[PDB]
Amino acid sequence: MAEDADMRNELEEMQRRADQLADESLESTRRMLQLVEESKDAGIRTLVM
Amino acid sequence: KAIAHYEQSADYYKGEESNSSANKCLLKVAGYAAQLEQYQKAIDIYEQVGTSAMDSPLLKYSAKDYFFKAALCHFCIDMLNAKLAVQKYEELFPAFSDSRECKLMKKLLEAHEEQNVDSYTESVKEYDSISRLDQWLTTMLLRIKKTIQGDEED
Amino acid sequence: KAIAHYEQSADYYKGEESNSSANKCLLKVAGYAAQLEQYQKAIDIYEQVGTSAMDSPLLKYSAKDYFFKAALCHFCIDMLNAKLAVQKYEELFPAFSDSRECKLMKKLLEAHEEQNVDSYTESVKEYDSISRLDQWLTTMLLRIKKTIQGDEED
Repeated sequence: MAEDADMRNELEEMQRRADQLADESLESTRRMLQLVEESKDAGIRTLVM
Repeated sequence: KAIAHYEQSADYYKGEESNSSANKCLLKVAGYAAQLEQYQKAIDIYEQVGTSAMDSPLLKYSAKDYFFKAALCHFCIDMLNAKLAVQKYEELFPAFSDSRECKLMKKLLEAHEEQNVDSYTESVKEYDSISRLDQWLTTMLLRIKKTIQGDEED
Repeated sequence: KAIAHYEQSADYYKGEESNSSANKCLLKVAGYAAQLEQYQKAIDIYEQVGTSAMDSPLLKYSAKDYFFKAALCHFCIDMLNAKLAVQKYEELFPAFSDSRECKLMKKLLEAHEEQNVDSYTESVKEYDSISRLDQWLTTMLLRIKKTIQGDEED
């Protein structure tokens, strides 16, 4: 031999990102954490009143 | 004279301390102080009635509605009283109908302070996407939008 | 003196089976009395309301916050006395609204008992969003963490 090979290689990016907006789905599921608590919080105390 | 009798009768309902009868009178006063256009008195009404409401669980989830009703009553009131009445009324700004008041109001009155109506009109519909607008609000919004527009020419 | 007025007046309302004010004025006694000075009255009142609350088919859903008020009053108590109410009370813990009563508690008991603060405080970091906190709840939050201070603060 008396052989040195030092090499590099390249990447294939994974799928599932047609557009970044997809993470806005998380902004949705934030909102259905946002839009859920006050329903019961006023529901049970609406039963109280 | 209708308004003078809502106000006079609310004085009587507060005479016997029957509060929300007077507040139902005060919306017909104050809500019709918008189209009679005395905004200075519109914001003089929702303060003393709604800061009295955070102690009440009876209306607290409603009280921030009233300090949207206090807040959006502009005659172009660009003081930080609008940035402070939202604070004296202690109000978690990550409240999720105050997201529909406070940071709503930030986009509504920063763009006026940007002098830029376009993202204003896009974000008011973004509010419409998450809470649909009604008559008194929508009329005062086109009103203040006139003020914003007539300020952005000059 | 006003709490004595509520007390004797609720004694009259009790002796007339006007159960409304009978429970109510007692709640006015205990909600301020516990924080300021009277401790066994707190659970005794919120259990007297809680039993007949569990009784009626109208009342047994108001009992959830009533035993919340019985539990979260800690009387310089480090213990699971709230959990004594858990394995007492008819929770039916697949009703999750009592998990905002006791799974809250099932965290914070061992947070206060392992003298830990970043789990105790985290409970309200997450619970402030899913329940708006009034003055009495946050004063009791500060109360149990004064017990945490007395456990930690040298």
